[PDB]
Amino acid sequence: SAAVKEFFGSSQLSQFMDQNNPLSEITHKRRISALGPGGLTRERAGFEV
Amino acid sequence: GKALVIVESPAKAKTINKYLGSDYVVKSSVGHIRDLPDERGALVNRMGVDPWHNWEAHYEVLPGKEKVVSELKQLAEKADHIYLATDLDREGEAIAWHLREVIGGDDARYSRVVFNEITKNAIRQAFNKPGELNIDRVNAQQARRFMDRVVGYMVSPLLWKKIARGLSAGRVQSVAVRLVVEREREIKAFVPEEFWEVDASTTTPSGEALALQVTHQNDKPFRPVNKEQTQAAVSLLEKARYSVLEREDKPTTSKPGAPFITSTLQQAASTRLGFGVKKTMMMAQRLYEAGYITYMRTDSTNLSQDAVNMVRGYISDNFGKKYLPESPNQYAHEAIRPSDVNVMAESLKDMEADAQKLYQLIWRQFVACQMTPAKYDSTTLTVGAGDFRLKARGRILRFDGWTKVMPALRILPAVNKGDALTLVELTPAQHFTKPPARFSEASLVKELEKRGIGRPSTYASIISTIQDRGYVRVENRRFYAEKMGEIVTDRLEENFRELMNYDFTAQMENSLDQVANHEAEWKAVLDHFFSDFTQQLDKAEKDPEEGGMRPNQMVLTSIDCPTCGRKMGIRTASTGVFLGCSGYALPPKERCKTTINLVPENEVLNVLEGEDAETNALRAKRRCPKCGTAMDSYLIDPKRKLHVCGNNPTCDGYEIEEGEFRIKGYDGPIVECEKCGSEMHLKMGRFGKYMACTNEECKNTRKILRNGEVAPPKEDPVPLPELPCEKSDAYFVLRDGAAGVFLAANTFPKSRETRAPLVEELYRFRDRLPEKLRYLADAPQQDPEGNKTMVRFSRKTKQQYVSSEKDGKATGWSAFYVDGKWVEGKK
DNA sequence: CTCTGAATCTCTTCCGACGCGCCGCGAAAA
RNA sequence: UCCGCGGCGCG
DNA sequence: TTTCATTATCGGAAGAGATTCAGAG
Ligand SMILES: [Zn+2]
Ligand SMILES: [Zn+2]
Ligand SMILES: [Zn+2]
Repeated sequence: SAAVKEFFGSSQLSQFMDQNNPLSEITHKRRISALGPGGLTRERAGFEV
Repeated sequence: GKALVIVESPAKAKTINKYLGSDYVVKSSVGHIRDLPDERGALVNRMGVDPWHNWEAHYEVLPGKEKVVSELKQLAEKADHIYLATDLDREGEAIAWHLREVIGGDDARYSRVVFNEITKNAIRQAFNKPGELNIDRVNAQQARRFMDRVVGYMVSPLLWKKIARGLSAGRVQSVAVRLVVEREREIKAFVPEEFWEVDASTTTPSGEALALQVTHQNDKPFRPVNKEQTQAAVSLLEKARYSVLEREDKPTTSKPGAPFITSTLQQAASTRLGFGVKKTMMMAQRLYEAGYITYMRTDSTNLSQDAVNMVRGYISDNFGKKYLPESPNQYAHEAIRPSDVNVMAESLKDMEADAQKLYQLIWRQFVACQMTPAKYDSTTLTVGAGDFRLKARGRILRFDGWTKVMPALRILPAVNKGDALTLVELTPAQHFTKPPARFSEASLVKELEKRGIGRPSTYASIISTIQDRGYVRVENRRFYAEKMGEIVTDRLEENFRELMNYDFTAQMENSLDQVANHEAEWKAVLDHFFSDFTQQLDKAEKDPEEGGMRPNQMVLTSIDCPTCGRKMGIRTASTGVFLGCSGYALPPKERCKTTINLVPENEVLNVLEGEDAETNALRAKRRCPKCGTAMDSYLIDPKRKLHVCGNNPTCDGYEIEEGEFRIKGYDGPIVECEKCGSEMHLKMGRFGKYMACTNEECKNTRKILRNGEVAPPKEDPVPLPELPCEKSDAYFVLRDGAAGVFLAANTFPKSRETRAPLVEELYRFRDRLPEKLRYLADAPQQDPEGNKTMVRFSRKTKQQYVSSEKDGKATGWSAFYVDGKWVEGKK
């Protein structure tokens, strides 16, 4: 329970929905990222990526 | 770092490690771990202490604690500060001292702590206000240990020379035997006093029955000694007028007993469950290790406050107020009791039935001792009849109190002073003052503790040693003194009076306390002791005429030696009591080594006779012609039986009697002949002690060895000249038995050198091996690592296997024989 | 052929704008 | 109740 | 050969160290 709760609450892949407009919700739900655990980092990201 | 704590009992350790958890490493010594193995160097080497060199000693790890001591050494590095937590008494103090000298290190690395109880309120205070080991206490124990050593290793040899080989003497051992010897002589020399009793059945003015006992005649205790006198009295009582004189009603009380200390537990188990001392301790041991009760070895009947609140709490909920006393019952390790009062015997389904019975005994004693007493209304009726006085006593239970938890397994009719009684019948009864009861195992222990003779952890051990040594024997769960016991007891009392005095231990304890309290120095105390002892020993060594211990004394008798017909005499050896032919004392030319075994007639006390049973046993004995002493009885032929006086050999009376008798021919150990299944029996001769089989068609004989009951079988022996011995100049021979197949040295009783064979060895001498053994030579000679392989017996499966060792440890590789093939793998 | 000195490689060490809004999280001990 | 971190957006 | 009692089973650049190769005697 603790691990699941902390994952759903604190992971950088658990973003805070903005819900300004319906399109905002859609574009945030369909967002794809290469960040998070197992991914890249902003500094290490080369120009090629 | 991590702290290392050391206690004596493993069970107690596991329990301590709990109420302390990790960060600490608790372990147990499981006992002592170390002990002992003008002047004579050999004697000193044997004793392990030098009385002539300021008591320098030579301690050495017990042949069965190697592992135990070794694990502490590796574990000691991890521990920062070592905490010796053995018992506070001198024995425990000494175990701590030995641990500290076997583990090494620096004094500051050691600390001494004492655990009150298991409660955290104790295991905590343990490390709170600790201390270090006390030297005075340690030296006090060394003094006791050394005095016991000197006596045993210096007196026994004297016995070997004057009396017989294999004999022993000891501070505790020898007085235990003396007690049995004195009771034996007491029984044999006694004389029953026939006495009569008369009871009268009567009717009250109402019509109720009233039984009366005659107590006085002409104001003198009524006690006729014969039938004639009993009749003279009955004649008068038959015509007398009976009237009530007094009726004394009075409230009387009774009380539960104390919880069972090791000694009392043994006695209670013996009286209520028929358990022998050793058995009782075995069951108690199981119960302790399973956490149901506390330490099976204790001399204190004390109870902690928690224990007392726990039981009162239980009594309160299960019996009510009338059973709970206003305040805890008072009375003069802790006492043996259940670890949890809420646990009933019936719920221990993981224990044997007998262990449940023992638990129930311990439980009930613990709750009763805290329960209320049994109130009774006792009535005593006094009756007059002519010049006679008669009495009747009754009792009616009013309140069970403590007997509610510990049950054991009377109504006098209403009559007032002055009332007349009607005589119905008079019943005379003949009786015989009975001899003192014979000792039992628990009963002797009780006597020992009463005189402070032994120790809780040694009582059982004492009872066995005196039997194995042949001094006394047990029959019908009762002790009987053997002739040898009497012989040794008389010799020891003659030359070592001080040592044979019952209070020698008490006197020793006083001197030991003085050493423990800086009121005396230990070496000085041992020096005084040794001076007195040597004065007695030297005097005993001399010839009987100079006051020297009397050597044995053949007492002849009219019997025909089957080898030479001569008169035969009665003799005592460490093996027992036996019939010998005087040619034993004649040089070889005229020497006769024929001997006869003397089967005694075992006294069979009738439990149904109660107190009579011992008296009738004394009545059963013949009486010696030359003296009043009773006589003890032995069987020499199915046609002949032999009587011998109690004071033999001081008294020389003997009697021989004819009749038809079930003579067994032997007495001592039992062994089953592997070659014919018959009984096999233990025998003595020019080579000491051998073991030989009763079937006349079979002469198969085994033999005694240093540290076991009997050798394995003398079957299919094959000699090898080409294997030399290494500790001795001998050569090695190959032998088979239940133990296995083994190499042993041709002068075996002298060399006593044995080792398992290697496979390569067998292969080298494979032509010699009998047809069956050949398979072992087929076995793989070397393991996959190229280590070398040895031939072992798997006792659990009664088969040979081959196994390899490196640095003397097992490699963990084994090969076995399975259907004509040899199959190999990790152990 | 063997050693010493300089080059080359391998490993270690630094450092990668600047403001400013938001959001939601952190730690328990017996 | 003063702190740090993670993400998002603005230039 | 042998006796006693007791106790309890990112990538790029710079710097320092280590290793190797070429030149001399
Ligand atoms: Zn003879
Ligand atoms: Zn006599
Ligand atoms: Zn046989």
